[PDB]
Amino acid sequence: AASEETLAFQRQLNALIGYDVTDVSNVHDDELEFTRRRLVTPRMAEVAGRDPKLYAMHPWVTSKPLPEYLLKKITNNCVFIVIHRSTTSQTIKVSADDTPGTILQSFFTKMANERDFVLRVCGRDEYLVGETPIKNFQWVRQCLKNGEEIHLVLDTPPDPALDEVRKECDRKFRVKIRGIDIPVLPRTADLTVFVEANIQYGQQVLCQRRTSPKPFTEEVLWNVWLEFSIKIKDLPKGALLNLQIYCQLLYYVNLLLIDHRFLLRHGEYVLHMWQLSGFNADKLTSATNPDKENSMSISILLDNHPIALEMPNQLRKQLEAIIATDPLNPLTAEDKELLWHFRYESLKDPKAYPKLFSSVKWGQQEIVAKTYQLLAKREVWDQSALDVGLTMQLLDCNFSDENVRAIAVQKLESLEDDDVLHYLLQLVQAVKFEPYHDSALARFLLKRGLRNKRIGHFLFWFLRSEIAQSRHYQQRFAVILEAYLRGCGTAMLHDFTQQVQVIDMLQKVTIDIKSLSAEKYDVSSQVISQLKQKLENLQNLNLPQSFRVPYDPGLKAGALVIEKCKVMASKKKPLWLEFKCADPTALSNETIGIIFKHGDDLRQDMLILQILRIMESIWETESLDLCLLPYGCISTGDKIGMIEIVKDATTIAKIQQSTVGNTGAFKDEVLSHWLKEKCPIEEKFQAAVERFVYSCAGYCVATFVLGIGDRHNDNIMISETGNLFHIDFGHVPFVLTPDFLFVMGTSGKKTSLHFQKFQDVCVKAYLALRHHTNLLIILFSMMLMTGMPQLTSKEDIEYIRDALTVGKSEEDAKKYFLDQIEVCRDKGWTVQFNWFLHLVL
Ligand SMILES: Nc1ncnc2c1ncn2[C@@H]1O[C@H](COP(=O)(O)OP(=O)(O)OP(=O)(O)O)[C@@H](O)[C@H]1O
Ligand SMILES: [Lu+3]
Ligand SMILES: [Lu+3]
Ligand SMILES: [Lu+3]
Ligand SMILES: [Lu+3]
Ligand SMILES: [Lu+3]
Ligand SMILES: [Lu+3]
Ligand SMILES: [Lu+3]
Ligand SMILES: [Lu+3]
Ligand SMILES: [Lu+3]
Repeated sequence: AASEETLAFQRQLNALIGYDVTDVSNVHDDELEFTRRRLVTPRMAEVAGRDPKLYAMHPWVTSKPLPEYLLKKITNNCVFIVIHRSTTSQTIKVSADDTPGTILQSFFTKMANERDFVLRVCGRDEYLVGETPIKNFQWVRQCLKNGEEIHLVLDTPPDPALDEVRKECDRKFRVKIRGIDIPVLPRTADLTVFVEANIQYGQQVLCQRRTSPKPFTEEVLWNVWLEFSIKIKDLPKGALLNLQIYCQLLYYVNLLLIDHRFLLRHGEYVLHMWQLSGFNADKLTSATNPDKENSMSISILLDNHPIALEMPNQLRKQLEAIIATDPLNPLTAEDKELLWHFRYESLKDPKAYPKLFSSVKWGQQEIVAKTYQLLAKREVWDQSALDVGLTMQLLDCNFSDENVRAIAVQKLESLEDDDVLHYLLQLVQAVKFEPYHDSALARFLLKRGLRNKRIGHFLFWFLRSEIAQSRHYQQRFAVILEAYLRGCGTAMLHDFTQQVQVIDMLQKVTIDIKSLSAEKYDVSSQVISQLKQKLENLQNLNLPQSFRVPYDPGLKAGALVIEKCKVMASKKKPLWLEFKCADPTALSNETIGIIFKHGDDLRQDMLILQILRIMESIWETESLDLCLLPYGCISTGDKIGMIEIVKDATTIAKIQQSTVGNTGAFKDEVLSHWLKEKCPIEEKFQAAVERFVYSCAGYCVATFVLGIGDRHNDNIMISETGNLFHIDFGHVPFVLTPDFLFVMGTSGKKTSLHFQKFQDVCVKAYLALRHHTNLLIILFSMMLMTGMPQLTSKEDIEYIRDALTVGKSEEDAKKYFLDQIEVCRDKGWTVQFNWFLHLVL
């Protein structure tokens, strides 16, 4: 039995999730339900312990110091803020150390609990509340950087009652391979086929056995016992039995040998397989293919609980040569032995943990034993200061051991909310490397999401993103999302519903509109009146009147402005939508622009954009502001999603087309001429030129390190404020064309004033990233493994190593980047003209 209401609840949950989590149709064990049942406690333990008030106003703060760029603009010890009562308003100087209370307890003495209000950000759902210095608020810091006033408004604190959560042996190992079955055969000359079985741990193969090659029929039997050299008692918790079909790898499937319950896996199994799209997180999944009618299946038998709990010389000082912090530097049998033999000496240094645990022989019970003793005393580690870079490497595909991974997650615990937001996307992707559905990392994410609405809002869209287009991982992520959705609150549950409703309706339009004309780029007037009408059709009584903007939670969107909506003259025929701001206190009339697009895999864009945000914080710790513009983007489904529209900005390519020919030979003057005219007032033009210098640099260094600098002009944009920024990330060192150089004041290839400033920044920016080589290397490799198709592991990943110029000394590095800036100088328009040709051919 089950209370109708409850049943109805779980019904909406699944609607939010985008998948039916109750489904037990696709599970060969009760790990999903078991997990779906185990998270209930940690979730309820979070809801109960959080402060309903601070949770309702989700203050966004940071405990870091104000970088030079920000502090300098405070050479007054204080700062003022315009407070809006009603249509009223008054300025009040305040010191950087004032508390939100000391701000009102003071503001009221100037006019004259009597003070039953709170400070919110005009036209935003952002509150300055709690025992924190106003200088430690994110909003404040951003206003400072963008030299803007801090317009706040007096209003009543939200009611926490809106967030209330609804009511509740010893012999060797062997496996019998019975056979492979598939309904339809792939018309391909008819080849041979054999099954490969691997015992795998942390992406390493411990033992491997094969069957005899037979003709590729539709039912191929073997009934052969494959015996491995490993002994049951030596199978580590978290090992997988990888089953592959070859002839070229065609299909694969995995099965955890030791289950969530610590029991060896016995029984007959019929496992449905994944097909190779043509290394990455997907090949590691324990999920089976749900397409049980069309998929290849393999049948096996398993039949044989256990698991359930002097100071060296120069030699050892060569161990330090190995601990060369090179994440992408493999280890030799010799290297590993050295590391393991001198274990305890290696333990006295955190930066060597990854290398040390990768020298462990996980396939030997007795050794795993000593490892667990080595961890028993985590002094050097527990006392060490957090290093995300080091922590992330311990969460990647190379480590399957729960305790090793648990210490990494232990360090994450130290992260303040603002830091959890910079790495959240990558931590959610790292869940794919966990051997079991329930893990310390799945728990950490659940918790921080339940404790802070901002993180929760994002955890939600990152999880949903994957649930929607990832068969390999959607079950595990749904169970994680459901557990979050049973604790976020009724208010958020409502917000999520309105947002889900809106995108589900807008993408339907996006695609339908795409069919009407996915061939010729001739955007007709009818397709346009068509879009409008469709929008009118929804605007009626279906489309939610208002909703929070998925990539910017504090912004509230209202009615669509049908008059400004259009279909862009782009291959993908993206929709360009504009909405009003639902908030009356909005200190402006500017609309909220959002592009909806079908055709590009926006998950790659989400990953690039977040990396970029991480670089900005790295540069901040060093007091540098490259003016990047990592606009919001959220991947909603397979090749579909939304993009934040950066206001009054244009493509660099379009600029060339307007002045000069839309096909002719690009001109230099073009860009600067466009800027001058865009912002007449000679005082604003100067500043624009200043932005263009730093932003241009920021992107050149950023894109260069990411191996993504060579792109067409059409994928680069500029604001009427001088900000340059790259866009539309689908997948010469970088783009620094004559027109860019021109804006900096440089004809031919000589004179250089602003060019001087340019060079300087690039270097200081480049060498600032090098101080974080290990962090950038695990991020770059995790990105490739979780967001790119079948990659060239370590090969595709060996690029960033050269780009960061590992080993080489700073000065030599400085010169290496300087030469890169030079290769562009000599190339000029050659590359662009070729890209144009390419789009022509
Ligand atoms: N973040 C943004 N801010 C403002 N305008 C944007 C943004 N992203 C894209 N655009 C606009 O959308 C257009 C690019 O759209 P989109 O990226 O969908 O094109 P595409 O056909 O997919 O790309 P390509 O052919 O270069 O691979 C440009 O005309 C640009 O002005
Ligand atoms: Lu169902
Ligand atoms: Lu059961
Ligand atoms: Lu069951
Ligand atoms: Lu059951
Ligand atoms: Lu405007
Ligand atoms: Lu404008
Ligand atoms: Lu405008
Ligand atoms: Lu484009
Ligand atoms: Lu594109």
